[PDB]
Formats: sequence, C-alpha cells, structure tokens
Amino acid sequence: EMNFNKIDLDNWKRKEIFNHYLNQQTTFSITTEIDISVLYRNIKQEGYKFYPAFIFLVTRVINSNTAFRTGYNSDGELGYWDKLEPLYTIFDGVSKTFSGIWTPVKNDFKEFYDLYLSDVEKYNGSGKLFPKTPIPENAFSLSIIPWTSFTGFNLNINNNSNYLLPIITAGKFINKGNSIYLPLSLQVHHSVCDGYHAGLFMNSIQELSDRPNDWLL
Amino acid sequence: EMNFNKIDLDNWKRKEIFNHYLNQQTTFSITTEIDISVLYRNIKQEGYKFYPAFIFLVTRVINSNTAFRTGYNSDGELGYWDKLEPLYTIFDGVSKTFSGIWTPVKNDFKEFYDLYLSDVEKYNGSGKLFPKTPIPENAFSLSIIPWTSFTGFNLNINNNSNYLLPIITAGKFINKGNSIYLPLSLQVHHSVCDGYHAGLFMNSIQELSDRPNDWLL
Amino acid sequence: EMNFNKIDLDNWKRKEIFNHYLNQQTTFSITTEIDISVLYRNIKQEGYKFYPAFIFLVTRVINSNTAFRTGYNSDGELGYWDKLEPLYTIFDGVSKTFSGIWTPVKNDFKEFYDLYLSDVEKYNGSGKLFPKTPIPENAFSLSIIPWTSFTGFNLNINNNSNYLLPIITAGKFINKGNSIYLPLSLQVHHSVCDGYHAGLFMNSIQELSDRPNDWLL
Ligand SMILES: [Co+2]
Repeated sequence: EMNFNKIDLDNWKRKEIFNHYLNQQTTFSITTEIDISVLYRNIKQEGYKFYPAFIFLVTRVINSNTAFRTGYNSDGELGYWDKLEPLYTIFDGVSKTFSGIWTPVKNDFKEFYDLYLSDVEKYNGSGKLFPKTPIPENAFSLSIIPWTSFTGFNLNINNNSNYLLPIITAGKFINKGNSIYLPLSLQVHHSVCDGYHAGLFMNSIQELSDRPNDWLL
Repeated sequence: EMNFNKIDLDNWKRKEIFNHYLNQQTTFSITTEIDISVLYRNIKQEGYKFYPAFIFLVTRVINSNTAFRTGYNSDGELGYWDKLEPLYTIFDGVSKTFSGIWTPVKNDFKEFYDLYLSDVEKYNGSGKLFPKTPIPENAFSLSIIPWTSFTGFNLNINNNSNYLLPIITAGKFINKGNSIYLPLSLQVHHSVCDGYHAGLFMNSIQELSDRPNDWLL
Repeated sequence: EMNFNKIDLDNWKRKEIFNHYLNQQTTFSITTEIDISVLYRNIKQEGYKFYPAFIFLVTRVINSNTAFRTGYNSDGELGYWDKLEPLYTIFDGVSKTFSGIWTPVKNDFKEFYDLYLSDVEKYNGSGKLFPKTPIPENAFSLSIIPWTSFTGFNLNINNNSNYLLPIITAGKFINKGNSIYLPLSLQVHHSVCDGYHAGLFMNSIQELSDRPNDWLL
C-alpha cells in the first residue's frame, strides 16, 4: 500500500488558495501539442511500442512534483502519495469498447513495459469497465483518443466532488513534415495546481520527450 | 412524429458505462479543424451556400450512428431516435441577435436546401430565441460563430440535467494558402459517446467533406 | 465608486435569452491565437513591458461594449458598470506563488503603466492571494500562464453562481518565424455574451494589437 502523507492544512502555505478554489470547485483544462519527434524516433529505433513509453513518461512527470499527487484518500483525509500509478485506457477492437487498467511503475522502463504487456493480455476484452480491481487509491487517469487529433479537450464532470488529482488525455499524432506532434490535455484542480504547475507539467513532458536516452534507454 | 426506440437498459452492453458517467455527469468537448478545401470548392462550383451544405453534412453523420441519437424523451424515457433534425443558428443582422430554428432532413440535399431557404426567410428577424415551435424532440444543436476562428471551444452547462445528445459548434474559416479549415467542436455525453465515437464523428465529417459528389451533388 | 447602471430586466430586449441561459447556467470558453507581431515590435521599440500594455489593451476592449461589463453587484442587483478595472496575475519568483491585484485604467497608457509599476512593487511577495483590498466590484479577471503555450483552455467552475463577467486567460507566446502569436481564451456567460460578442472581443483585440499607435503611443 502506497505511503500517504497527510497534509496539515493549518500549516500549509497553500491553505488560503486551497480553500478558495475548493469552495469555488475550480478545475481547468489546458491543451497543447507536444513535439514527440525525438521520442518517436527513439522508440522506433528500439522497437518499443509508443503507448507504454508515453505512459511511463507521464508517470515520471506526475511523480516529480507533489502538486500532481495531492488528493483525498478513501477516508476523506487530505494528503499526497509518494508515487502514483497510471490508470490508462485499453481497447477491445472486437466489442468496440474500452477499459481502464493500472500497472505499477516501480523503477526502470523495461520492468514496467513487461508488466504493461502482460496486463494488457490478461485484462483486455473483458466487457468490464474496470477489469483489474481493486484500483489503488494512488492512481491518475491517462486516456488516449487515437482516432482523431485535437487542439482543445475539456471534461465537464459535474459530480458534486472535489477530486484533486490530474487528468490527462492524449490524441492522435499530427504529422507536419519531419515533425510529429502529440495533442495533450491536462486537467487539474486549482486548489493544488496553478498555471505554474500546469506549465511545469507540459514543459517536463516536452523536456523528457526530447531526452529519451535519460529514462527510456 | 419521429420513431423513438426505447432502450432496455438491463439488456444493453453499455449499461455499466452508461450508469457510471450518468452518475458522474460527464461530458467532454473535443475541438479540431476540418479540412474543407474540397467541400468548399465544390459548393462554390455549384453556387450552393456553404452553411446549409454543412448543416446537411453534420446531420448525415449524426444519423450514421445511434450513439449520436440517444437521449431521454419528454416523458423521461431513455431511447434513441431513428433520425435527428438540426436545430441551427440563424442571424438577424439588424437587431444583432440570433435565433435557433430547425428544418427536417428527409432525403437529398436539394430538398433540404429549398426548405432551409424558406425557413430562414420565414423565421428570421422575429425577436424570439425559438421562433419555429414546437421544436421536435429528435433535434441536435448546431451553432456557428462566423466572426472568429478558434482552436478550443467548451460549453459549461451546469443545469442539473443529463442531456445526452451531441452539441456541435463551428467557427470562422481559417485560410492557409490553398487550404481552408473549419474549426469544429463536438461536445458529447460520455454515457453514450466514448472517445471512439468522437473520433468516428470527426473522421466521418472529414471523409464526407472530401467526397461531396457522394451526398451533395 | 464606479457608476453602476441598473438593468430593467422587463424592458431589455435580451430578457428571454438572459433568463434562458441563466436557468441553464451556461458559459463558454473560446480559445484562439492573436497575432501580436505588430504590438510586440512597437512595445519593444518604446521599451515598454509587454504585460501592462496587454492589460491596458484588454481593458479597452472590455470597456468598449456593455455586454462585457454586465453582472450582479454585491446587493444582488443586475446592471452594468461604466468601466471595469483589471484584476490581473502577478508572480513571486521566490515563494513560487501568484497573487491577484487590480490597478485602475482611467485614461492614457502611460498613466496606467506608472500605477501598474508601483502596484507591482507594493503588493508582490505578500503571501496573500489578494494583497490589495477591497477589490472593486467593477473588475474582471485577467490571468496569464507565461510558462506554456496552449490552443485550448477552459475553467470548470462549479460554484452554484451565475457570475456574468468575462474571464480572460493568456498563454506563452508562440513564435513562427517573424510572427508572434498570443494564446488567448475568453470565457463568458451566454446570458450576456453571444458568439457574436465573443467574436467582437477577439476581433477587437486583434485590431487594436495591429494599431498600437492609436492607444499605446
Ligand atoms: Co465545465
């Protein structure tokens, strides 16, 4: 069970802004395009499938800043987890449905990649939305829409809750000559993520994509 | 009165996902740009006005998959209609206001075009938001914003309801040399439309735009 | 205290549409890219900082149409103010936090610029979200996200209120050769702003950006 660090709200420099946007129930989506040219050429050179490389990359960025890992646990306690695991989309080409499964990211990419591969074989095609349960509490949602690109994406979730963890959505590649771009939307809760943290997320994605030798190979 | 096919929720493969996103009240907007170069050149060659051609095109895509036609009727019953009619924007240049009217799409484009033309003459300039009533229940909203282009568009409708039908918004053309692009935002309810269906919508719009000889002429 | 013009709802041509979207609680965000090449070259030639020039520009557009200045005052009365003041983001590079402060725009740019400069010196680095209080009621929010560009941005504010004033968010410049583009998202309430008014806003921003000699110099 992942370590959960309970937050002392009265002794948090964010107390005012946290409570402000909690009462306003304020999240924002920010959509851009990541240049994945270097990343894609490297995964192709290695014969790695792109999706798990991208899942691993996103998870690394999530685990680089506690603002991306702050939420309420199942007992309603505010805190942040040491690391999150990705809850990511998989597709059943037959039944024409998708599922969400999770795979731990403990260390290096190859270790994750092998577990991703076996998890997809085990849990795809089940007819269940969540065939791999229980889902760990320290999880973030990573969705992909491989059938169309986009320049804007927003989720309207009017569910009476203040869910504080980041929500990530990626789209179909856009090719411009020798460049390959990945539509990417980040949706975060302003109680824990400011514009600054959104910029940190996208810039970190881009910087890691351009340095695959540092974490992939 | 359009035929409404009542859905047997207990015998629907989507039951789990439908109820999941109904409870979460989850919709999403996805914005992209359609290449309308071929479509526009063809409507210009024929001397057809672009807007009704586009209304007809969108309606054809809506009527190509039941996931785009699923909702609650006025008695609160879940089902899907055999076909939807467009409820589309018209503008009064004088009073500087807009209205929403609907025109049935029964068969071929020319038949629709003539009814569109007479409906616009009859119902524009009324000072009423909805001058043509009653509006049929089997209708979807198609809005246009011809004064500015956009790369993202989202409606925040916090209205206590689970409205399940697609919502479409188009923007001002973007010219890039010999290419013409149409900003297009699709906003759908995840209980009935997944990322897959959103991709199906945008790819169908693009494919039909590039083959106007197949449905327009 | 800014003059507030109370609206006679029963004698407003917008009564129907206003009440319609108030009950639906409908706002929309529309994101585009402004070509700021001319504006940026001019502020650079003068040695003016870009941000206050942009704040002044946005405020001029806000103060050009009453649809951008309509809201409820603190006594719950519907009306529109003669002018709004910007409530804009400032950043503390140390503590790594932001604040919102407001500076009146009474006349010419230089007058505003000098007050902006002194307000930033006085009120930055305070540790308070709103260090300059009371905030005037005739204020609109202008946020900047200078760390990343974007092509879509939406705020999901599920706060039980019908806040009717415009919300503006700008992103990091995008350079394309000799052109400089500014990501810009406008989020408005459909009770008081239609697609038309959104187009008026973006087109006015663009037109003023391209004619800085008219308001800046
Ligand atoms: Co929303």
